[PDB]
Amino acid sequence: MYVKLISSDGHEFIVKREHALTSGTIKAMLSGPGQFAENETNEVNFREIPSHVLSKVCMYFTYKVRYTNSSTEIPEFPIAPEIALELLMAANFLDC
Amino acid sequence: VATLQHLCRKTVNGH
Amino acid sequence: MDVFLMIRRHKTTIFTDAKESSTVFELKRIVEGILKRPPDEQRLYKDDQLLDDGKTLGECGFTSQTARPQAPATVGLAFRADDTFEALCIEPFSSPPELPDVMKPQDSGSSANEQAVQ
Repeated sequence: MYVKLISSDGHEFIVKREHALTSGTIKAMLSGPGQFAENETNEVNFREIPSHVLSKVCMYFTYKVRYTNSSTEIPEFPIAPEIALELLMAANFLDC
Repeated sequence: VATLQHLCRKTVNGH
Repeated sequence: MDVFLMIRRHKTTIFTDAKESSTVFELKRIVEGILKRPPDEQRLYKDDQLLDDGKTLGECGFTSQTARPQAPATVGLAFRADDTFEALCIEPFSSPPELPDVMKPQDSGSSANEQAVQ
């Protein structure tokens, strides 16, 4: 199972359900209490997250999955004046 | 392991 | 034993997961779910080359060194029908600040337009 994430830029990225389950909100969307359109299933839509940012946090979506049962190294994502600012509200908006 | 929400605060909190 | 694979498509990239001993045929099913393409009018490319479904990720080129949480594997998917193509050229999403998949110089190309696809 996997889900697709769209950025306000137009880029698209799909992460396995469990891989996307690291968002806390993307997993609830796969079946959220909403109507069902003839199409658009297991997908995510961020009107406030660029493609480079949805992929940045997404890396932790998969890194956290194999690190949830590790507890030994768990490094830290690089942050600088160029990328990370959008993750402020986007990274936090995607639960943990 | 934490999501990107915590890593993003590292720069805003320190940087 | 385990290996992370990914399909490449312009602006469209799907994160696919499978076992190194799974079967290129299993990964193909994800395409029929995302791009809806069967093992006929679709081609795969691995490492600037063509992916072969006659071998597995380990017997093809992936094992646990070219696909994982540290280094994932990307495959190019293109459909050939009469005279059409898709993968071959993977259009990288927006990443002008960092994540330079390559030596993208970007000397000039923005306020001048160039052919433009439509």
